[PDB]
Amino acid sequence: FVSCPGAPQPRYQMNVANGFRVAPVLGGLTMPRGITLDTRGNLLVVERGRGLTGHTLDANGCVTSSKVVIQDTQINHGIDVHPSGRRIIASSGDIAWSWDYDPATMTATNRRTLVTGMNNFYHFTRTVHISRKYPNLFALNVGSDGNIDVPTRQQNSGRAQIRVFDYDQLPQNGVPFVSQYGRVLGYGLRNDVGITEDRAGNIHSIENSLDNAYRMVNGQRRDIHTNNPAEKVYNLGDPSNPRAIFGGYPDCYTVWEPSDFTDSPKQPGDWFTQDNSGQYTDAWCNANAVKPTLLLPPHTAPLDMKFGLGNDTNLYVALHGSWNRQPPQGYKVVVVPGQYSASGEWSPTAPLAQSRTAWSDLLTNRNENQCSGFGNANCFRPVGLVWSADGQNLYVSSDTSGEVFIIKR
Ligand SMILES: *[C@@H]1O[C@H](CO)[C@@H](O)[C@H](O)[C@H]1NC(C)=O
Ligand SMILES: [Ca+2]
Repeated sequence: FVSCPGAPQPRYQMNVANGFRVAPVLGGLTMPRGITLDTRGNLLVVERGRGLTGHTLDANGCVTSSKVVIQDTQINHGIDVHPSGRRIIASSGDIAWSWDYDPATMTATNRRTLVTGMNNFYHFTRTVHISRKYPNLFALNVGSDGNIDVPTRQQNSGRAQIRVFDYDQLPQNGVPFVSQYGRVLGYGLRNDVGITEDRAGNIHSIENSLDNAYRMVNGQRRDIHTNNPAEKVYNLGDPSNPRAIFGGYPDCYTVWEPSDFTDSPKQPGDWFTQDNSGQYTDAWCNANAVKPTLLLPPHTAPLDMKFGLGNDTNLYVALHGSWNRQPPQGYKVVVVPGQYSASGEWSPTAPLAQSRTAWSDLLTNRNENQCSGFGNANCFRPVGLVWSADGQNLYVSSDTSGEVFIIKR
């Protein structure tokens, strides 16, 4: 394999790990965000500002036709297909809806309002993940309204958190996100756009963390934002038994670079607070917040993640790239090694404190330090991931370049 019929050349140089090939399958798209495959293996793409588009594939995974499945200018990121193949869920910043779906024609009908009231203008994506282990359940993310959204200390804020809803008991008129119907799976999660599940059905989420981090040292604010805090994954466990795991936001953050803490011995993965004073101290965080399972580099902006299939026991993560770092970093897809327990729970191979060097590049730009999150990007910016059912093809969207790629084994 070299390329797909009729497909454009890539907008930017693209490097993929030895053993794989990459090529565009689509270009000229409108802000492609979340992507998935339906039960016929068709590609569905949220083109933010246009709607959900559907694309039939050939034997090589290349596109043979394109249509508009949902004509809607508000759906902005989230998409998932129910395991039955006959229902889809997609969301605006404010509302999650379902549609009846016919994969034979890629046709969505009978829009139904599920969950309401979620809008904010700061973190406005509403990731959807339908549980495969419990197909009546679905999770929705609402990120913080601001860098440091103090009300998110409370679950009932409705932000920086993931709730799980029982579709099969959901009122047909739909319900507010903050309601008894939305069981809090995790809160204190600043912006957890990527959500997936392991073979045991545990929900794993990944986070975009704090901007412009500082640390108070001797009553003076020390800028530590270049290399802190870490981006990070949480294992939120069983969505049929939600218990409101607290991830530490808006007070507690995760160390990436210990050297920045000149008066406090830290290791990667430890908690820190910016002021380390009052109630919400480093020690308070250790007693009251649950640690992540793995780290990724500051500001790299994970937006999706997916486990490998078949023989592959890795985690794959789309890093959209930074804006709040110089030089910039991310703008890639990475691989995190892991393993499954006897009952199917995924964990990383590296200990948390050793995880800074555990991950590897899969798909990269020419030079991440030449990319930018301000002005022209000069780079593709990964958003969404999905594996083909055979585990042989990994699709990757890039919103700002209008592209979807195929990575082929
Ligand atoms: C998975 O199997 C393929 C052959 O089908 C092989 O080439 C590859 O080494 C295997 N990978 C792992 C991680 O065992
Ligand atoms: Ca950030």
